[PDB]
Amino acid sequence: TTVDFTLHKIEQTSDEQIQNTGHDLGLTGRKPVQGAQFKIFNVTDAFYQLLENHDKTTAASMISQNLGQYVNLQDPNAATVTTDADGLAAFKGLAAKTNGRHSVYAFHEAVTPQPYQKAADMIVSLPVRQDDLTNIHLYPKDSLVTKNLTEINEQAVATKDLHDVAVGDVLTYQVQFQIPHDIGALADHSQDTFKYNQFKVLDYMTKEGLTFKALTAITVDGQDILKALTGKMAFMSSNDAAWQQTHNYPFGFELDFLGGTDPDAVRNLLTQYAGKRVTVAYTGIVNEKMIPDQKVGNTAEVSFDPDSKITVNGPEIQTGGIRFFKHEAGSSKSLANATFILQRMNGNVREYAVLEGVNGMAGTYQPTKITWTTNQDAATRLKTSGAETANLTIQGLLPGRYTLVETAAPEGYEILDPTTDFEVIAGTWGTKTIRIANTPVNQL
Repeated sequence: TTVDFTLHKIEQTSDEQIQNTGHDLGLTGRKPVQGAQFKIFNVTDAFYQLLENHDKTTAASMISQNLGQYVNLQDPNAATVTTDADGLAAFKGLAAKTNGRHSVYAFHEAVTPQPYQKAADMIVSLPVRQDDLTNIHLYPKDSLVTKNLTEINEQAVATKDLHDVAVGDVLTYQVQFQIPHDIGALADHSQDTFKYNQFKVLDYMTKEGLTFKALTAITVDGQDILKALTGKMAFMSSNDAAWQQTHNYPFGFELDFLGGTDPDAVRNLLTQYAGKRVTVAYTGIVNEKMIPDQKVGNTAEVSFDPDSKITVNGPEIQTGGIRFFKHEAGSSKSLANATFILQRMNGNVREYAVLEGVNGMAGTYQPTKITWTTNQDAATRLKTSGAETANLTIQGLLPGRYTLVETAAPEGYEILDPTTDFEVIAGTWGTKTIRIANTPVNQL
């Protein structure tokens, strides 16, 4: 006689150990995972062979840690099923007994969909007994790899796929993933070498806009393991010289836990938290190369060998800007050296823009940071160039309502419109280049 195994693949986003009873748990309200491919293997002979020297929990553990040691995972006759849209996948008609013993079956996730890490290789030793079960329901868990932007200037923010930023903003990002359940295991059929020799986390942006600041924390099970790890693991950022040697990305970092000077101490630490969720957090600074009309996302790649990776995309960021064309009234003649300050309202209070890193700039202003002051004489005096289509541009601005205040006309002219109210449109240069006239004075 036989038994069926019904798998219900589900998403894991946290630490948990749901003891599989064997029963159907109805509608659990968990998110299913589609496209997971499972193989099944009869490990009965192998299990009872081990059961001579080790107890059942230990024997089961040994096969779980090193399943490829006990079965040929590459077998073409090994029954295979892929999980449907409801997470469902069934192996049917498996022998309930094998060479006179109650059968023991192993399950291996051969193909894990993006962006998930595999369910641990599970084993089921029969029977599962009724007060036996013919259909045994299992609930294998795929750990979702995530990347989120969590804070801006050390303040929490709503999780969005698109954020509006200002130059000088410090962005906190978090990449989350699972330490493998078999991280500490040795390689299949090798008593001296290890199973994992690479635990690489590669975060990068293809477009300019961020400067790497710091690796802020590495958390697991509410423990900051960054201190214990540091020096013993490989790490580099785009601020380092040897970044450019392997990658040509503007921004990023590559963190290998097992690529450092002391992989074995690291592996030992990781083994204490095997199966648990690690948060790697880091800060970046929005810089003068962050331009409008340009969404800029990052990508994180978790990999345990050269030939595969779990890839995930973080949110995009964008910044605002504005163009003005200061001209002679009644013509397209561009007027250099007209003077403005930038104003916004904060409640019913005028604040004025102070720009950092803009000595030497006239016409195009691309600051490293913008702060705001109620002292109007401290405001950065912006000057126009003689350029043809627009002779005053500002970028790195949050969207919203501003006023360009003309504080001095260019020589030979008088101010026509002192205040010029305008709007920064999120992520763009704005609807149009705003024209500002100055009237010439017939000097004698």
